[PDB]
Amino acid sequence: AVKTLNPKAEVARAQAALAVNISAARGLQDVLRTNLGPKGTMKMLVSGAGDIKLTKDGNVLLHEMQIQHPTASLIAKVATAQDDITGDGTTSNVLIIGELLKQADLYISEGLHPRIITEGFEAAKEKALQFLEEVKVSREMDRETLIDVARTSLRTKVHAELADVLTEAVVDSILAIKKQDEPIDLFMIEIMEMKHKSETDTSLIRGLVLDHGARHPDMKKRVEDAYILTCNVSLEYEKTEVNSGFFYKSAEEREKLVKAERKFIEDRVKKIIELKRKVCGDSDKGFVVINQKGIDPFSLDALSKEGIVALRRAKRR
Amino acid sequence: AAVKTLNPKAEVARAQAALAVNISAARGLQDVLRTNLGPKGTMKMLVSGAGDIKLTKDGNVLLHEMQIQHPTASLIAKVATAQDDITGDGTTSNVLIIGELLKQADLYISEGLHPRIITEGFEAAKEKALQFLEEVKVSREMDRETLIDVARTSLRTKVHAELADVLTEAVVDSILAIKKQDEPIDLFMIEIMEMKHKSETDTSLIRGLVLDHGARHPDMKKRVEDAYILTCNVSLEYEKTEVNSGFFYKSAEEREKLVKAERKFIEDRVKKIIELKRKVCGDSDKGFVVINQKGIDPFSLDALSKEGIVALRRAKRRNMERLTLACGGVALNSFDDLSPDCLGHAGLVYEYTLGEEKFTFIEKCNNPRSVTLLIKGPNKHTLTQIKDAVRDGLRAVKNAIDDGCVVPGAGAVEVAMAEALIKHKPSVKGRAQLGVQAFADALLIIPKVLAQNSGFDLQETLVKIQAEHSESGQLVGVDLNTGEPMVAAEVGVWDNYCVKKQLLHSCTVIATNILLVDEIMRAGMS
Amino acid sequence: PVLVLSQNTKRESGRKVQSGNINAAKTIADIIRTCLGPKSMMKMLLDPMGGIVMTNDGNAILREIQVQHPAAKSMIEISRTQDEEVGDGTTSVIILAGEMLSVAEHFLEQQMHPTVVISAYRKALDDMISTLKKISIPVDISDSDMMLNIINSSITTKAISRWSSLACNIALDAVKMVQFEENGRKEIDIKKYARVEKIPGGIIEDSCVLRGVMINKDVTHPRMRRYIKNPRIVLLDSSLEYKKGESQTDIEITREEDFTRILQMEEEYIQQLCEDIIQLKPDVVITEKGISDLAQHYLMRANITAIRRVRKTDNNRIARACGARIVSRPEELREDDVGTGAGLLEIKKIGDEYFTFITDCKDPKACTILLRGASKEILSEVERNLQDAMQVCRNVLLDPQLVPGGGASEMAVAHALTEKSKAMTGVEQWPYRAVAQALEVIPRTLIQNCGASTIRLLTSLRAKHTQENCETWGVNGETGTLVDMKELGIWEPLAVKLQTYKTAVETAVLLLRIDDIVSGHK
Amino acid sequence: YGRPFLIIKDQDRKSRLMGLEALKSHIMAAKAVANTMRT
Amino acid sequence: ALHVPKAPGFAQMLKEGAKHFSGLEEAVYRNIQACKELAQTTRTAYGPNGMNKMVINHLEKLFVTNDAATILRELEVQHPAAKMIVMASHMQEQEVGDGTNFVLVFAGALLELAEELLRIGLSVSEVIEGYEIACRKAHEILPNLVCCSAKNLRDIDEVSSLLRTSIMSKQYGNEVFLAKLIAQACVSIFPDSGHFNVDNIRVCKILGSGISSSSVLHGMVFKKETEGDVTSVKDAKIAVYSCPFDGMITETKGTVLIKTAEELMNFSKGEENLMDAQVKAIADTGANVVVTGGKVADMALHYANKYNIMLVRLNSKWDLRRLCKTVGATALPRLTPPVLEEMGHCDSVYLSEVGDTQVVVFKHEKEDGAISTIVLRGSTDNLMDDIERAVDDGVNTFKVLTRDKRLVPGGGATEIELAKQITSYGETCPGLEQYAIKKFAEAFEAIPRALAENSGVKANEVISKLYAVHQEGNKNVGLDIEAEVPAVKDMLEAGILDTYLGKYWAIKLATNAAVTVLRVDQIIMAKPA
Ligand SMILES: Nc1ncnc2c1ncn2[C@@H]1O[C@H](COP(=O)(O)OP(=O)(O)O)[C@@H](O)[C@H]1O
Ligand SMILES: Nc1ncnc2c1ncn2[C@@H]1O[C@H](COP(=O)(O)OP(=O)(O)O)[C@@H](O)[C@H]1O
Ligand SMILES: Nc1ncnc2c1ncn2[C@@H]1O[C@H](COP(=O)(O)OP(=O)(O)O)[C@@H](O)[C@H]1O
Ligand SMILES: Nc1ncnc2c1ncn2[C@@H]1O[C@H](COP(=O)(O)OP(=O)(O)O)[C@@H](O)[C@H]1O
Ligand SMILES: [Mg+2]
Ligand SMILES: [Mg+2]
Ligand SMILES: [Mg+2]
Ligand SMILES: [Mg+2]
Repeated sequence: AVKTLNPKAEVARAQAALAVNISAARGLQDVLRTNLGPKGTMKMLVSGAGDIKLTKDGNVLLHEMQIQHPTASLIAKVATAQDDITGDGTTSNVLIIGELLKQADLYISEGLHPRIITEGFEAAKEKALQFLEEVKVSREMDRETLIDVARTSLRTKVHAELADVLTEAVVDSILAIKKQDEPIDLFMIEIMEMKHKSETDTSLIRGLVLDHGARHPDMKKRVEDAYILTCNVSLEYEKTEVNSGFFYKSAEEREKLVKAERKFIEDRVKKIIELKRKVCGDSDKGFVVINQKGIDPFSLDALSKEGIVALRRAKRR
Repeated sequence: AAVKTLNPKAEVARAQAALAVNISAARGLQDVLRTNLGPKGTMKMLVSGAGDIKLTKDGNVLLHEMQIQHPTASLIAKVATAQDDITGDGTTSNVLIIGELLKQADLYISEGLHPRIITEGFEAAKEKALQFLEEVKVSREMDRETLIDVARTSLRTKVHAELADVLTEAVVDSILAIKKQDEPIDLFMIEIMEMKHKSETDTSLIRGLVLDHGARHPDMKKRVEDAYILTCNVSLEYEKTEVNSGFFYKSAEEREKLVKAERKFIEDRVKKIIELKRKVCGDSDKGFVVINQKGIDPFSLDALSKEGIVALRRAKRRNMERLTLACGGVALNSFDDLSPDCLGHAGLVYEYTLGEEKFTFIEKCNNPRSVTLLIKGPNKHTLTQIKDAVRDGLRAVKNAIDDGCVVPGAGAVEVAMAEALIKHKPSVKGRAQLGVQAFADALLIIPKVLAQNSGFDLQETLVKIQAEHSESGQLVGVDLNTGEPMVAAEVGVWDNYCVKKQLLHSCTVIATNILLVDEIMRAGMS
Repeated sequence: PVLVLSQNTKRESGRKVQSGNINAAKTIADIIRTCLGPKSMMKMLLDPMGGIVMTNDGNAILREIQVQHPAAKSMIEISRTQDEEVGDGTTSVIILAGEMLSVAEHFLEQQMHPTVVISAYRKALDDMISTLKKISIPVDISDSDMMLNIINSSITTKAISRWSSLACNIALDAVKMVQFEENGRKEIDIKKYARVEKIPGGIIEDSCVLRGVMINKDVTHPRMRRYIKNPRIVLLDSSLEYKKGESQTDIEITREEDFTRILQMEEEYIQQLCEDIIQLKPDVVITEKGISDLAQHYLMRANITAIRRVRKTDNNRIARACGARIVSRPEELREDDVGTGAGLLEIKKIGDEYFTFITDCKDPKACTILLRGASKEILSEVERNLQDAMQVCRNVLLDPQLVPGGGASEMAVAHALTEKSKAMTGVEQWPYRAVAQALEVIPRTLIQNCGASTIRLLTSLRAKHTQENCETWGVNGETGTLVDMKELGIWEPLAVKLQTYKTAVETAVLLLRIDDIVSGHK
Repeated sequence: YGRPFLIIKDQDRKSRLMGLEALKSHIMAAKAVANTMRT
Repeated sequence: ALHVPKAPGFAQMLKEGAKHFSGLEEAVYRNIQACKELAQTTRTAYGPNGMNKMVINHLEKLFVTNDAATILRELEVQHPAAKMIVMASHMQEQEVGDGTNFVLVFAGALLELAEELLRIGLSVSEVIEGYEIACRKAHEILPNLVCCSAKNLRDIDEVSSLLRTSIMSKQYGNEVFLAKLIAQACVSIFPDSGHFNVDNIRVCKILGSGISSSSVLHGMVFKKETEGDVTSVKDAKIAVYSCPFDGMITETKGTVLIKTAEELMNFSKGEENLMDAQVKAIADTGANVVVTGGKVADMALHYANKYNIMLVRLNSKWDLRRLCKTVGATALPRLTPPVLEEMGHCDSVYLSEVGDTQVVVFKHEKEDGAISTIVLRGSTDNLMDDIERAVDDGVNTFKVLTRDKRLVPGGGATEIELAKQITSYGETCPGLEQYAIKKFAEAFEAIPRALAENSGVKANEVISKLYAVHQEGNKNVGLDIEAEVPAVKDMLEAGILDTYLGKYWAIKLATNAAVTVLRVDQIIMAKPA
């Protein structure tokens, strides 16, 4: 009874609240149930700009549905949390919510209170947890079982041949893990995109693919036996922090001052050149420098004249 | 899209959409209407655009006066109004049964099932239920007590206790005074007169008639003891010549002669009446009453008043028949021949003035074949509520009289019929048998609400009821005061066989028609 | 601002409009595709005036649809044509017309001039009519069981199929009762002499066709008898009160004995009219116009039941049922105009109204169906199905030919004219066989409606139909299975099938002939 | 053809004088200027 | 009963502008219809008789051309399925350089036939799997259809003949001339190492005379004018600089300090003397042309004129690097007169006028160089644009000819032969999927018919003749152009061929697009903003 206090207020009372929640859950379940399993049907989604998104995920579709209902948003963030922590099982989540709500309303409309329904739900959840604990099979996770699990997931997501090639790639990717007791870090297995040849050409590269290239035209485009120098120093012109300024009296002084200002980065690059020449300049053994921060074209040319390849502005990861 | 491409401003609802919207509307109507069924229901108060108040519990009144515009709502509304216009009761149960059939059909369809087999199960269940109802009714003799019981079961549902008792006594007494050896039961013979007057329990039955007219002439007598009655359809008003008359004189004396000649015709017409009265009986204050459907001139009014005659003008068309069957006279369209056999008798004719209006009571007849029910109320909405209750009770009693049978009440028949349907379910072949199951469960909507409105839990009361019937085939229904199973015949809760048959027919037919719908359309606007 | 044409004129021309035309037709074929066959689904329409129409038949579906595309208007017109001519096959003709237009679209796109397509369509129509007449099975008119089977076949696809064994009979009786002959002319005039009247509230199987006429009137006076054994019905066209006339009169009164004299003359004229109508000793008098109070007084004096204003159609039906004759001047009423033959007159009460029955006639040539149900829409639907059954029975009566249903005739004529096509050499063969495969839509629609895999089922139907003496092999839509219509006992009148094919091909031709559209002018 | 085609931007408001009428207008304006300067 | 309410559930919780299409007839059929419309809006621009089409973009710029990718890109498309087909055609253009109109026609035909099959009663999955099986079969049998693989890729006449058939699809009249110029330009850049680049063939657009006045030069042409006063150096040594022709300054702000009158005297004289010394140091190395990537100082310009140094300014990094490639020099960030190994050598540099367009020319006279430029003339900007599109298509044909030199017959021969083989395979295959296979034979009929559709002949007649002849087995016969009657002729002898890789990728991408658009059965559009 807030319409007395707030005239522009929206209120849904007990039976009204139950009815609206069950109806919203039924709508979400009916939309989401047409894709569960490998036999589901794709969904094409268009945003305001006009970009096309073909999806079958529960979470992706649920986010890109044009809905405004409150309980719909509740189950949407439940589903996205479940996706974030576990990885999948989002469409089945929504279907299960819809079915619990439908059965509960079926047993409540007969003149019943939801409290006993929820008590029964809690007891059933305890029994279900016991049964699930006692039904699981524990084995040694090997190549074949991982192929089976990944094949199930990818066969759910995509069609047969692409699912199988992706399953092989995914298992071979997440099988190069560290010590058994050390938990897996999934940041290392990074995804790179290429609008390129057919969809069956996606694969696993043992090393890395970087979206940046050699910025100097004269650097070699392929090195066979490569040393790698990963860095985080800036070969870019770093000006004095405290508002400095040059003062001279003639053009000769100007030239001397420009040489002096370049000297610092010249020395820093000369350190790299000395390291390369001391390690190996022989038998066409190449040297690669991968830097997170920028590199100035003066230093690009200085490194290029030594037969080096240098990569600037790489990601932190 | 189809239609929306041809008609841009059009509405289309497809198969799943049509089912969803139909079941949603049916559930809404059922949820609104389920709170008035049974004597323990709650009255609804309705206000129109003008602002007049109407209290009601009828399914038909509530369903017509509810502010809705849904299509299926209108469909079930006119189903209910037809069921009311034929039987006169069982309209709330109509929409409740519709809602439950549609809910169960949606329950069994949402599992991915085609409605056709559900409707086939509905047809099989309807047939079996019809046989069970035909073999469960009790055929007795419609004595006074049985009619009082039926009228009480209806009116106590409609109104509270004391008013229901008074109205049942009045209704039974009236209906026993119209019936003949044949079976016409002309309910038109029952006047239902209203009076914003003393308390609502003062309504009663008058053997004669009550007319909303009176003696217009001031000097006419207001009470005659033993009255001859002359019902007429002649016009004592002045009537001009049809064929374009017109007078032509030349002097004032000529004008006076012309006015005398103009009056002469109607003066002779009234002279016939006065000679009839004097010839029949002028003495001992034996009154004479002339009741005319058409008008009476002031000249003729005064002439009749000068002769101790009370005259009423502008009476209803049906009042001619009602008076000639009550007072025993004969309706007259002309005065060619007047004889003493053309006069009815009345043992007391008097006039009561209420506020500004006047009423004439004609009672103390020797043997009335047409009586009247006088309703007295402190306000208009009470009068309308009593009128609706009286209509429903009279229709229930008439339906009891028409066929010598009556069904046990209190939801017992639905419980027994559902149990029989469950027992018969194995016999019908195919998956459509589950549809029969739905029908059975659908019937349980009737007894359940009887408990629901009484405050008891649905599940416990229903299982208690069905265990008693399964153990012993005795027809037990809901006891609205305790919730325990009580035999309907022993307690006297009776219901009309025609009403139950009409429910089982119309509900199934309209539910079947609705379930088959796969497209709701709105096109036809230019 | 110089304009050769008006500002509101819009011109559209070229392939586009042709495509659009086809599209429009297909759209209407897309609305009623699911209402065909014994497993049809009900369709509910919201009337613009506030009513509801719940039907399955195509014409009652397209009558409440407002369309702005002219090709859609032509489709609605062919629907109305099929309803008016033979009364059945509306969805069938709409579906065929739409799908023949669709299959002609392919040849339209392949730079083929529409005139050759029209000529091929005409040739195909002639051949299909010929081979449909070839496979006809004659019917016996006198066989009541065979006519019951035919009407049941025509009605099993609609709402009242549940009460078919009842409703069927009703229709037959009516069609066998309005049947009439006079001056060597046969009528079977269902429209004017077989009235169907719906009273809401009751039971479906309580409905019945009467051996007479029922109308919604009541006795003018309470004392008139409401129960007559052998009435002598007399019908009146004029009125029984005093009327002014035509010429202006303006009577002038000077004497003191002219006003009352005028009124007494009016009464005397009414009395003379009543005595002259009584002179033939009738028993019930029916008039279209009013009855004055004095007139019904005089009628009561002779024990005559009078009924006030009655519509002209009801009076014509009463005259036909009783054998009476409507008259205007009671001065000119003879004995042969008095209706002997009515066996009962009942003033019964239904609900809160009074209904009069003139039932149990000697040999009435006009009937009336007391059609009792649950609601106005349900009775309206039952009314439509009853009209369908009457039209089918009339078609059988006027034409003793039959043809298998369920899709057997379509595939039969398709195979026959395909075999005919495989011999002729020329460029017109392709549209011809396109029409041949076009008729395949009815079995396909039936299979899609019953819920069966249409591809292999229809292929098996065609393969089984290639074998000789199998032209009666159709699809059972109750279960969706290849059956023989001879054992299933479904046959439709040849009139309906040939009319459907004719008008479908004709309207396909009409919509295929047009390539320009000019819109907007007065 | 029925369709009126548009070639010049904003051509519904532009005005054009051609032939001898334009020369008459020129001569008339020049005469007005000369008459103003004559006095 | 005068308003149908929204169905409870999803339809009642949708947003305002959101449109939800679900079911086969409400989504799949609409997608098929839209894709058919997109295919037919361009079908008329297919083949050597395709009419050019004019498109006004959203910025009111005229594009007259028959290149399917260009008219498809510069024409706003709002339907999702049509956007899918647009993406597929553009990917085909990027991968090969031809087949975009082929992709449009094939995708439209596949979707129309899929709609027909779905109407008949096949399932979505059945049609999709049949399409995939048929596509794999076509890819398996395609290599057996090749003939007349490219042999040399160095002889002028042979490469001109090979490119002429890829040129005739645009400007059907002037075919041999454009092919000759494209071949001459392309051969001079083939670096005899196998890595032939397409960005080393530049086009210079000069208004003026007709097409027959176009030419190719083994250098570059810039629409610029020299900043100095010396023009037409005979055999110059070019120095290329990435810094402005000015005394370089500190990146940090620097203000000069003068505390005595002597410094104020000597500042300008010293700066001038330093600049003169720098210019003299650059000039004494034999340099005649100096090109800079930035502004040129007035004093530097003076000292350039004094020592007779041509000075050409450039205002694009791409132009600078391309000039470095074509002359053999490298840009250096300071003045520092270049050492002997980084002095560009060019046979001449000119400032010339041809069409009232003063241009700077770096022409070589020994056919040597890594960059050659087409200077193509014309009378209108749009016509030269169409010619440039044709040159790009020919260059891309040469590029895709460097690898996978195999060729397949054109003029409808390959499509019809492939359709015949695939329908034989379908008829020799059981199961419910075979129907889809039998549709590819019809889909490959869309291509030759379109050709006939644009030649003013009967498509059915030429298709019947094509099957009638191909039944014998002469797999190298196709549609004849300009015979005034539907006829067929050989394509191996006529030189009408197409790259095997191009047709391979076109078929693959068209099938991929059709299958992907068929797969989806539910669309949720969201409030077009
Ligand atoms: N090949 C298969 N055969 C039968 N069932 C499968 C197969 N693959 C997956 N499933 C089942 O189908 C379901 C697919 O769920 P999924 O769509 O992945 O849910 P979510 O989208 O919420 O992650 C899983 O529960 C799995 O058990
Ligand atoms: N005193 C009572 N005890 C138990 N049941 C009753 C009693 N009075 C009525 N009932 C039952 O309650 C139901 C009331 O129905 P009612 O409200 O009259 O339906 P409608 O309003 O449609 O006429 C009846 O079916 C009757 O059998
Ligand atoms: N039991 C049945 N099984 C299969 N087909 C049937 C059956 N009954 C009727 N039909 C076919 O259905 C058609 C009639 O369907 P109907 O709904 O009346 O369409 P229309 O209104 O166009 O006549 C007839 O052509 C008949 O052959
Ligand atoms: N002289 C010719 N005779 C017959 N056909 C030709 C001739 N020249 C080209 N063609 C055909 O015309 C087609 C032109 O297609 P094109 O417009 O290049 O497609 P896209 O724009 O997708 O590259 C080619 O498939 C080729 O086989
Ligand atoms: Mg998954
Ligand atoms: Mg009641
Ligand atoms: Mg029919
Ligand atoms: Mg091309």
